[PDB]
Amino acid sequence: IQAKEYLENLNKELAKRTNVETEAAWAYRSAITDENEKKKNEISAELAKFMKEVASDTTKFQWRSYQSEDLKRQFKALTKLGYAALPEDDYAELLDTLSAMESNFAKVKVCDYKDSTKCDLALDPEIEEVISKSRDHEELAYYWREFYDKAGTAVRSQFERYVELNTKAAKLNNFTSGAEAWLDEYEDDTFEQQLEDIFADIRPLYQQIHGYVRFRLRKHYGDAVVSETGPIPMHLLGNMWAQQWSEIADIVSPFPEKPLVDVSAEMEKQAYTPLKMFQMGDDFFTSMNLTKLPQDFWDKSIIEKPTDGRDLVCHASAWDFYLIDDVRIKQCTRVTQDQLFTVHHELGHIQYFLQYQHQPFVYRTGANPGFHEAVGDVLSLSVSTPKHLEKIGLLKDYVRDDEARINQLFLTALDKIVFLPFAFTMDKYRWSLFRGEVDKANWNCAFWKLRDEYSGIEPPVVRSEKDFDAPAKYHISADVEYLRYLVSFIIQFQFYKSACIKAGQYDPDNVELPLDNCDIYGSARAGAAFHNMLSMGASKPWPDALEAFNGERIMSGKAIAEYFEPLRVWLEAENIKNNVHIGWITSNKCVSSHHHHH
Ligand SMILES: [Zn+2]
Repeated sequence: IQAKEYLENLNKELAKRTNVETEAAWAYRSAITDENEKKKNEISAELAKFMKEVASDTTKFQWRSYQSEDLKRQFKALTKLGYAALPEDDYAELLDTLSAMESNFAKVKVCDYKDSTKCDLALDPEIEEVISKSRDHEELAYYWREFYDKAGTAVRSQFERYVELNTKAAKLNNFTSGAEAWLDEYEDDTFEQQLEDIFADIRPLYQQIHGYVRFRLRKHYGDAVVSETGPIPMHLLGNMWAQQWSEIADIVSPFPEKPLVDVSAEMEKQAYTPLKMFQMGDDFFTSMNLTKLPQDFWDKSIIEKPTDGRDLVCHASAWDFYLIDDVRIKQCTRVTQDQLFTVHHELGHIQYFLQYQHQPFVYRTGANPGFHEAVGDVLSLSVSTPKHLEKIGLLKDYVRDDEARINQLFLTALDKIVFLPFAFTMDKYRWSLFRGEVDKANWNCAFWKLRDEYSGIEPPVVRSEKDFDAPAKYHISADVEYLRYLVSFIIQFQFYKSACIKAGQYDPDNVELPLDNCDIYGSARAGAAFHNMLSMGASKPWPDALEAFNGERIMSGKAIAEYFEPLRVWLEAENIKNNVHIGWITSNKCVSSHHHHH
């Protein structure tokens, strides 16, 4: 009484149809006009009805008792509607309040702190450039206050209706709330606890970095600016969301006299262009016997920020068009070291799309959202090593010293370790909303006390419940689950650890092969494992995807630690030599107003 024939035909129709939706989403995010927005939401609306209409057809085929579970896996998968279980009126209203946040974020503009006439700097070039190169706390605060008021506050209404709808659509699909809805993606009833245990294990490591980073800032910026024992005024951390601090390694690194790998300047002097960066990114993959970027990629991709007065979404991303070889990336690439890692990250997504094209539509996605983010990140870890950067000439003369080693792990610490708690709070925050755990009157402080609790970070200026900051973060505004990044930073080190071993680069004993200096570039057995894994495409629960890569079947934090071990035992000692304060007392940055004028 097969249903295989039905699923085959179905996926082909879903694929054919999601292609049309993707083209509008893409046209829109490349040129933000009302027409494209309307069409975009229009495709999503037609599809939503087709889904409902297919949700009721499966009543026919009673899969909840079938034989082969590959087929029965597909049914549980497609029957699971998302925001489509939502009645027609709400759905269009969701597409809308959602559209309102997304466009609001992308259209933000502020005026130079030094020219109230310009008012045309965006978050991509200008503003993010300032928060990363400026060492004027007053100016940095300026850009923080201006961006948060526009990208966050301006959209509390949309955001509120979203949470209410997001929750409604959750219960219509039998989930307790959107919170458990996202977690279903990891297919493991104890995933939140697994993720709580690992954070608990690295937390001590996080504060040996935190307190230290707080020891230099207060030394650099001054007592009055950065206090001891108090949470670090974000905005001095070089990142608008302080999710990553590497941008301030020129005033925070362990050994300023020794080298600080910052290949940005060399790329620039060497006539580097986004295209070249993409080609380099493409070689790394082919070098591992992995799939090369198809011809549609170089034709249909946007690797440079448009030069017309257009408004677009330029938060780097990778698109699967659901055909054969139609993969493209949209990025406002700039020639800097961070962008080079981002390029690879994105390519990571592209490798994944290519690796699993042949899979039934329902499986043309990652094994749990985490794997999708990690792929490219494993490669970026290699192009970040003095080893590989020397091999491509982006690092002239460099001596591994010993303390030059401390300036590399620590860097990767202001990126890979610092993030873990940030990424956790993002969803931990949206979860507590999805789950009616927080009252509307406490929505903005629930966010900061949570940024305080886990990261020891606070706004540069006082904020109150009148403001609404969570939306200043792209993923909050664009409705993108975030737990994916946190698992990705955990499991990407497991992938990387094994990949380097499957290659002759890492041996727990051989001291001439430290796990923080293996390149895996041009490694066939490494790509081959990446093939057994990526080719599966959500065809099996994530434990098997992992197993196919290295035989292990459990998510763990043994990787990161084993990587940053030489660094960890450098802080507990250095932080005692400079007599550095660990931990912080609660914040006073959230309140409910106060004025000095009648
Ligand atoms: Zn990504």
